[PDB]
Amino acid sequence: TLKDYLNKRVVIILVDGESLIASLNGFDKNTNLFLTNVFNRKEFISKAQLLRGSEIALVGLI
Amino acid sequence: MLFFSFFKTLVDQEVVVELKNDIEIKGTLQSVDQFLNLKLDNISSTKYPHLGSVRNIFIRGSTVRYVYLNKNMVDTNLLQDATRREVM
Amino acid sequence: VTTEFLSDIIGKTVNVKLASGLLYSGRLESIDGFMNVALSSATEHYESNNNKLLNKFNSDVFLRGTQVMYISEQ
Amino acid sequence: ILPLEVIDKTINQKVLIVLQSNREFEGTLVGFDDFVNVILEDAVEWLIDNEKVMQHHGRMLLSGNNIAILVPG
Amino acid sequence: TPLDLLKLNLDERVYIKLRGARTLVGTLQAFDSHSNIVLSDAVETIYQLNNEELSESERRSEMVFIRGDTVTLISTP
Amino acid sequence: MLPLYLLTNAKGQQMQIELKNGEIIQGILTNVDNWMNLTLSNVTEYSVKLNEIYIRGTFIKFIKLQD
Amino acid sequence: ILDLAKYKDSKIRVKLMGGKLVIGVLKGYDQLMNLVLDDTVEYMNARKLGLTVIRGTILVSLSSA
RNA sequence: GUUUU
Repeated sequence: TLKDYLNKRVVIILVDGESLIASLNGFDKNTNLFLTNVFNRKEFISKAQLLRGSEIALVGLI
Repeated sequence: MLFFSFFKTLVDQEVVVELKNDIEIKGTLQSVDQFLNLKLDNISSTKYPHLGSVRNIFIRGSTVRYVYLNKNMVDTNLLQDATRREVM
Repeated sequence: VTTEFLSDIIGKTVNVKLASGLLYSGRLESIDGFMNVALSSATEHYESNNNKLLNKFNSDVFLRGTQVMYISEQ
Repeated sequence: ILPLEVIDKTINQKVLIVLQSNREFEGTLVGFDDFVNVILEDAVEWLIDNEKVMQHHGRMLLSGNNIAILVPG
Repeated sequence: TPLDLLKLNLDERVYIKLRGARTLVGTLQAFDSHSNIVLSDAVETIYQLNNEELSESERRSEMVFIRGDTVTLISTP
Repeated sequence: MLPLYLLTNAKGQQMQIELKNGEIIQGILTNVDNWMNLTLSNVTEYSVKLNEIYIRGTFIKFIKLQD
Repeated sequence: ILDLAKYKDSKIRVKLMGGKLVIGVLKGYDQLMNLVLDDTVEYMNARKLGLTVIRGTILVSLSSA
């Protein structure tokens, strides 16, 4: 699980091959990334956003 | 179910995971679940995403293509008869 | 009805087309509820059996269910 | 008026099935199941936008999976 | 039943077609109903089209696990 | 908090959805469920101003919300 | 969650998965969210079908017309 | 009935 990752900064690599720096406040068993202060990896995109598990290829702890 | 077992049989090991995206990643298998989602301590480059600062990663299971494993880490008669037993 | 058809053509010769457009001609050995298909002595053609033969399989061929577009007789 | 009742009434008629891709089948509808898999009789199969890929003879189990549209007629 | 007929060839060399013009030949060590697979002594060959020409590439690995969602066909060489 | 519960307790607020088509949808949200199917109202879509609009969860890339 | 009954004999632009738009007259429907449309136009790009059935497992969006 | 076969 990502139950170790709560509130840490994270790097997400999407299946389309883009990277994002973010903070994961919450997540579900479909790896739907509930995150805030998202931005590329280089201009921010949002504070508080929802990413769908289907587009996550990979989550890394930073 | 079966491959959940087998993947658990491989913890504390260093494997090479290749994703569909063609990204490729070496590491120590720290955790396995049912969807086959993967966890790795000690991320390294062997095709590699541009990360230098990340230690431990969560690989979405649905996006793996290959897991590369040494012949040693595995009993082949075990897997074979297990498979022979699996129901479908 | 679909349920019984897949019992009705066992042993016959079928064309199975996959999502890719590849098609496989051969005798039906068996099939399951997940769309999986076992052919014996299957040949591989693209789009049509009138096209270039691309492969002959001497032994059994396992076609994965998710990938199956159709199972056609003739 | 329920979708399946429509598809039921088109049993024994000519039906046009349009895939979520660029492919179409026309033929007699014989039967369908709950997953809307489809039996077709003497289907002509087409690639669109045309081209006639094949004339089928006998019955065809057309995987309901990729089915997007059905059209009686 | 096609998965049983698959069971027939355990410890027997197999030829698998995958999405993306990828072919694997190797010895069938394991598999489940998702067509997930473990193979040994397996070479993968990939067909790639770049610069308007075809080429083929290769990749040997002793033990390899294979995600079943990409699997297309299984037979024997 | 799970993103989905955090969607059910979002009924009435205003949100933006990105479909995996390149298409963008601003709109306030009138209903949600377990597959993330959405019924929005007061809606505009890009690459058009609409009363209602239903969306299949599996066609969502992401969902930008408010500060 | 959507009550399609309020669309009886109405117009709706239905987006399908694979880039296929369809404008029809919502003649009927069910719970998997299958439609029955009338005077169906399939925007591929104009293409006219008649009274069609739309499999509601590839239905991507549903608005009005 | 819909993301990890």
